[PDB]
Amino acid sequence: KSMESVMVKYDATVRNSINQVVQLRYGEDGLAGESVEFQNLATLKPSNKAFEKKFRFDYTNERALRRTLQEDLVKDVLSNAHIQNELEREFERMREDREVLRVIFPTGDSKVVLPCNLLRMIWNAQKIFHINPRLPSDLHPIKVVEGVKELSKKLVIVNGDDPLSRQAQENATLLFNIHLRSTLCSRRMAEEFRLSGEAFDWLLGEIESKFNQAIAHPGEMVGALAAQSLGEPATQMTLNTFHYAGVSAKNVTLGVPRLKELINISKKPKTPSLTVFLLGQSARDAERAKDILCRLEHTTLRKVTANTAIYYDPNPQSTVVAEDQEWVNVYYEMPDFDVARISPWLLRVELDRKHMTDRKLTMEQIAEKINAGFGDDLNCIFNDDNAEKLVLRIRIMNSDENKMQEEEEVVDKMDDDVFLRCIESNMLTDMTLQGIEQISKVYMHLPQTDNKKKIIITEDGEFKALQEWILETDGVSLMRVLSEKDVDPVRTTSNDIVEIFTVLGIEAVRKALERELYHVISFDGSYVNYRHLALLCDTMTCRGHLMAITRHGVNRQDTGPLMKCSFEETVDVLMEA
Amino acid sequence: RAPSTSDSVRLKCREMLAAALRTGDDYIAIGADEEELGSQIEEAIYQEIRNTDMKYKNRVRSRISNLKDAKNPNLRKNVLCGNIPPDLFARMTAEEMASDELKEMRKNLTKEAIREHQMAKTGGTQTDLFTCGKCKKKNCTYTQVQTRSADEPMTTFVVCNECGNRWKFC
Amino acid sequence: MEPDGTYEPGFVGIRFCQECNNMLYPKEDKENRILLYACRNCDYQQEADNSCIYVNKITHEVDELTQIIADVSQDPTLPRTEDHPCQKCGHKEAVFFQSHSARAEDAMRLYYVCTAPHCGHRWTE
Amino acid sequence: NNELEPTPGNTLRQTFENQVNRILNDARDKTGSSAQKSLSEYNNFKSMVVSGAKGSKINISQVIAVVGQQNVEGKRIPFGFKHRTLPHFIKDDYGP
Amino acid sequence: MDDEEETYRLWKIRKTIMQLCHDRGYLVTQDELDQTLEEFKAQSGDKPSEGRPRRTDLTVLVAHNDDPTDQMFVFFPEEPKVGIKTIKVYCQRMQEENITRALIVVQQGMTPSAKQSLVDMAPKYILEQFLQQELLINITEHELVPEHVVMTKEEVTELLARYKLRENQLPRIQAGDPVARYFGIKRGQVVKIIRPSETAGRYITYRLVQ
Ligand SMILES: [Mg+2]
Ligand SMILES: [Zn+2]
Ligand SMILES: [Zn+2]
Ligand SMILES: [Zn+2]
Repeated sequence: KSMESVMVKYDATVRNSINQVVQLRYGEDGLAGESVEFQNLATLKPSNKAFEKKFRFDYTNERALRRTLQEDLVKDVLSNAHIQNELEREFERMREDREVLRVIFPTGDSKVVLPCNLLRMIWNAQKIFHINPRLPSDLHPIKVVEGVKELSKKLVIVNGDDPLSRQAQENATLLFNIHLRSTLCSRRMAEEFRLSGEAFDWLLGEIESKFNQAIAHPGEMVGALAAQSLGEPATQMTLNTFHYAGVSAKNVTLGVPRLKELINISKKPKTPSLTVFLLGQSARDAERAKDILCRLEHTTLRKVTANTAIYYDPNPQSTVVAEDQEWVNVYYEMPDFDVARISPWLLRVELDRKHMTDRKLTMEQIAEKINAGFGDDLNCIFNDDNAEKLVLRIRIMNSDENKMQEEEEVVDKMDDDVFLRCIESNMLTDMTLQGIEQISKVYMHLPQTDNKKKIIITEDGEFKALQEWILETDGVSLMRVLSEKDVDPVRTTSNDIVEIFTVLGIEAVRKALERELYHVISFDGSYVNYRHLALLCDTMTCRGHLMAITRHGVNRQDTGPLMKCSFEETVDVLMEA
Repeated sequence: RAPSTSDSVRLKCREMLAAALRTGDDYIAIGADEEELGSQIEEAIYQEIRNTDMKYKNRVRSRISNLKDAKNPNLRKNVLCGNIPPDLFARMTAEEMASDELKEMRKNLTKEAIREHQMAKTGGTQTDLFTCGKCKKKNCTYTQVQTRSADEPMTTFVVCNECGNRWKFC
Repeated sequence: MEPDGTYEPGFVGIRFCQECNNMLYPKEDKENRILLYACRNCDYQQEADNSCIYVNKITHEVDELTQIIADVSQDPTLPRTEDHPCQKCGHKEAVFFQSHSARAEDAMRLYYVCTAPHCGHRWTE
Repeated sequence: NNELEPTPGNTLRQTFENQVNRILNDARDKTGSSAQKSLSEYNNFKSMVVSGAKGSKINISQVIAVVGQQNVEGKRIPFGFKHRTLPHFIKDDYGP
Repeated sequence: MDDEEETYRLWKIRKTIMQLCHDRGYLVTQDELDQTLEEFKAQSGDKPSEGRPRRTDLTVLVAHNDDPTDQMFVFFPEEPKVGIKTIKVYCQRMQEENITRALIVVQQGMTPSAKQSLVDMAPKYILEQFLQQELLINITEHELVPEHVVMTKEEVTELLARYKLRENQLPRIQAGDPVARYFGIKRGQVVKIIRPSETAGRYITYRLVQ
């Protein structure tokens, strides 16, 4: 009911009913989903030396019969300077493309959907023409090179005699075009496929015909088609089956309940989280990670306290708790005048040494935190860190000068013990020592020895992966967690969408929402073609603000009343129209 | 030779530090000048805070209490014999200087256990059967879901976490 | 003194009023350093003994050998054990069981109850 | 004996429940792998599984080797009764 | 506070606003771009905390897009919540200096009358609002956020012509959007978004601000 109005138009930009543009060519590439197939990208080749060895057409040819193998032609072209510059013009471009392709797929995955299986077609050329895999060919490499240039011009998906249109053409076939050129390189043909010249000629004619056929048909109801294609695997597998993994996994709702949660643009996800990455020494040391985690972990004093007590002791220098007597020796000079002013009601707190250690927190920071929060009125003193018992001693002070029973004391004679309980109620529930805001008691400390992350480039050029620490957190405060020191502000991400929008802005939601949908579908194991998912997310963000697909979402769209009545609200919308 | 002060508060804090050093009379079996050393301690603290602030007083007082420890006189002896200069003493070498057995061991083993609460963390479903079709490692996971079915029957789906690769019994 | 000293200062709620039998609340005498407990509806007041009026979170009133009433031993569906020697009487036949409480907390520790009339004695392991 | 020592990311109860589940799953998988191997070439059952027609390895495991740990809501059978699953068992029996 | 960590925060928001200025096209020293916290600690003399300025004096002028429309001014107020009075005095300073555009980086909250008055002065002179937390990082470097290019009014004219569209038919972006706010782009203008792709490899889209 949301997507239905979206279709390919005859200029090929996919638009809805009110004619607004959804995409500029269908699914970002002009290609229909019926005739695309999984293919490998040779060019993501690991070591720089192996790539250079494999792809570069040799000129430092062996003085022996060197070259009369594979080709009978090179006796003709071993002397041409121009042919050497032109192939070098080809390889430097391949090496430049190679650099661009690494930026495109940071994951170092070489499996992409494309039309027209070039290995199987090339394999089909060898089969038909009956080409001996171990003989010299009559093929000319410049013919291939120029033929590939010529074939790229031939493969136009939308007209472009205009510089903007010309650019739109160049990028919209970039991935196929590097794939074409890297597979159909002069050395590839020569060292491997051994194709003859007419065989190459047929091969161009075949790639040309199947590619042109592949393009999407204007008129296709791709909006209707995409909605069912996503809809269908949602019917399949897992209502709410649990998958044991690491420490976590009381994490991220899986499957249809996650599809409903995600697609409704829920303000209150059932399990919101952020995957936080670490930097410097903190990305490889457990104890450093412990320190950053401690700053992040939203701990409240109630979590920390072993015990509380309230005591009636007007004068410390005669303490009811005889063991406390030494702090009085310790704290006689602590504002010695207002011991005549402090209330005879005493609060005592006992702290656990193991739990206090885990937060790596000090007693002075707490005294200073509570003193600063409540104010100078809340008079706090504390113990020696090396004592076997950890204690915090609390009294309550006043403003001295103004309290002389002027009228009747604007407090209405509240009991002071009772007020001390309110201090204890609030002091525990409010005080956010080291940990700031709601990420709750729940943290996870994960080693990514697991999946496909923390990988980079190296001097070898290969995608050697790192194994590093990360922090999964049940929480929402994405904004603050980014602001903290040593947390990687690049890769840190969330499964929540409302928060991603507030912090990162509408384009980031388009990416994250596609990723979250991609993630539920991969779990359930079934694969869905990328075009369909791109179209759904693009349908939802187009208005600018997120359009949950519910009556409070899509039925606010400026589409016509007669469409909107057939959705859900019916009579009310017709009345409002 | 240590600089005297004309402030009543600083002078009193000095005798309190001297009084703290006099505990157990350990200074006697060494015969050191605990009053001068205390004055150097106070001055060295003053060089960092430069104020009569609560934070200065608390830092002096926490020095005092740690010197007053009955569980570790050997710390005080170490200070009294001049193995720990006052400028050093001004700053803690441990989160409640407890070196010299007992509490350091206890604090360390506690540092073991709280670090232990992160270690393995917890991982691995655990079959280690099939070998990956990409990074050729045998550390792999399997999924078992929806039975009977119509056209996609219950199949064993195997995923290599180790590089996100996914396949079926096929 | 020593950290071995148990923590039971006297929680104490009732010692209510002696006249009208309602609840007593603390209240101050700034003149004599004394706590008093007064009924709110009458003029009766009396000094308190301990200065303690409230504590919270012993966090470990492990409750291991308390509330667990000895008649539990008659239950036929609990596992009798050949594991011998009650720690009081020279007879085996201890009945045993986990937790039995929703603070279950996470305990896996067994509790043993001797079942012959000579004890009723209970003990953890 | 209270000597199990909890795993760094669970409570003592959760570690036990994880650990027995790991062993009982490990047990089914070993006997399951054992029957598929012990079978010959003529077993029509192997012909239906192998072609990819119907069923699966785990199906073979269940008819011949051993059915394994039943489940509900992602964990072992609940204590429907007070500290028991059926009246037939002793109280607090955490065995298989 | 009264702690060195605060300096790091002041340093870090200084780094982000300089990158932002740079990305709007304004001329800035690369040495300023590279300026680290330890360099800053001497180069501005963030003193020892307590003393003077680490703000009012941190206040900086920037003046460089390649097209000389002359300076932009960036101000860091002191108080946690800024009132219309301080904004007015600031306004007097910018007017007397005859500034072209002002960016205001506030400590915590915002007076609603101040935002309103900030709204109402807009047709006369133009004026931006950032909360400091949003500047503690640089969102443009996040792994999800694509390359945004503001288009010049003429290039948009060419865009509508070559596709034969109307501005209304385009995809839209909020004016109050964090990336829209980051460029400080005003309503009615179009932003060109460049994305990585799993099929074309590169996909170009446009968004109207509204
Ligand atoms: Mg069927
Ligand atoms: Zn693998
Ligand atoms: Zn009474
Ligand atoms: Zn007995």
